[PDB]
Amino acid sequence: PVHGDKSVLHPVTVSYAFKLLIQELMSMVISPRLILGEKVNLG
Amino acid sequence: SYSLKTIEEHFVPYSIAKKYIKELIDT
Amino acid sequence: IDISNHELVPKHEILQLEEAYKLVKELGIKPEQLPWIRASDPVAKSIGAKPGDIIKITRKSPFTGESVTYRYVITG
Amino acid sequence: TISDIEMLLKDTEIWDKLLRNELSIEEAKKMFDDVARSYSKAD
Amino acid sequence: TIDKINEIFKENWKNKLTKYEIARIISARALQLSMGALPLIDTSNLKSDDVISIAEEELKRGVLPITIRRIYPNGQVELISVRKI
Amino acid sequence: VRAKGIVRIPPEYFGQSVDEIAIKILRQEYQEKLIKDIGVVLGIVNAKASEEGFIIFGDGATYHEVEFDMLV
Amino acid sequence: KKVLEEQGLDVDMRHIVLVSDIMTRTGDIRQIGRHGVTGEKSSVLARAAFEVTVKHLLDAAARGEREEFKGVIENIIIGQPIRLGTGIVELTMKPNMR
Ligand SMILES: [Zn+2]
Repeated sequence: PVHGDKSVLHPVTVSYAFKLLIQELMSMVISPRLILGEKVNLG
Repeated sequence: SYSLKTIEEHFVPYSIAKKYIKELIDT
Repeated sequence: IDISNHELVPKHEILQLEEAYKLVKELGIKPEQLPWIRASDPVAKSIGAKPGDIIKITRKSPFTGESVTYRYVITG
Repeated sequence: TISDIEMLLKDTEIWDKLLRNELSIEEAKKMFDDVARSYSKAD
Repeated sequence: TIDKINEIFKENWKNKLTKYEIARIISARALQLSMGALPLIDTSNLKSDDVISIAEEELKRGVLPITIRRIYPNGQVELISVRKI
Repeated sequence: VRAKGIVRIPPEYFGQSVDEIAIKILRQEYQEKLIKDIGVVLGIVNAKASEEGFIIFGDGATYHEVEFDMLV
Repeated sequence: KKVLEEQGLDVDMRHIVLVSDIMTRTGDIRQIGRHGVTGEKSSVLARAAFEVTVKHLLDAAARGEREEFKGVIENIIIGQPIRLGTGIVELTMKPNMR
């Protein structure tokens, strides 16, 4: 929505209630920025 | 699941690219 | 007045820096991650505990008899 | 009260320095005693 | 050398396997068998066709190759094998 | 170019040699177009994967670290 | 222990010891509830979920605080597995020699 097409997007499986909470906080002036991380343990 | 990290990268040999693709076709 | 003789008060001791170093290395923790006791507490003031030190406290417990716990001395 | 917070800062910095084995136990003990004497004199 | 009880705990759990690790091994093996992994034990002569039961019997026998790496809080890592050759 | 990455060996490819399965998976995923950066080449030569592989919650497949040859 | 004893029912002393230890972890007797150990979880989502309030979320947004997600309550909220019990154990398998 912000970056247009230039950025890469990763899929994350979450509860839809959490997405609703994120969007309701975004309807406020709160700006939650979800930080992604490797699904594997990496190491 | 797919984390790519390139280390000590070497240039692609144009002369040996034919040999590499022939080896790949053999495999 | 002296309060260390009270039955509720366990045995408080101030351990040397080498023992604290060995303890924090074996536990694998930063010193502040231990449960901490204020330097103004009367039990710590009685033994003259200073901030940054680690206090070894032996409590009477029915399972092992004497239990050794470590507290961290903080500032106020 | 700033003295207490600054003493806590100095003590945690000395402890982190000790955990990195910058200097031996005895010098760190001198540093602890020196900072305690210096900033308990003010109080 | 944190305390005597800590040493007893550490030497006790070296050669044994906790129920959480057993449950994790069984669940992982059952998930593997469901997707199509070939069982190591003999398929026949088993009263239960359930994948969970097959994984449990494999764990009891010890055929499945799984190594549990437990990370101690001080950085030490211990590898425990289930092969039991 | 030397690249090390994690390869997902599915449960059905269990019992076969790890190297061939890993190179098959890498070839299937990286046969062409490579990735966005460091070239778009289709070349790949071989790989060697460690025997031990992680198992993650909700997945029965095994994740191995493998170093491989590309033709960037 | 006395309160549990007068009712005549039995509760192990280890649980009481753990509760008393977690009450006095910070050097003073700290309330178990929203002003105390529950008040400082080092997390925002768990704090906002314990008692239904918006003030904590707005305070975290203003301070720019970030949630590390190292706990249990907020991991369930989003969906990632917790690190208790089966979470603590991680497995390694070599399928070649099967
Ligand atoms: Zn963006």
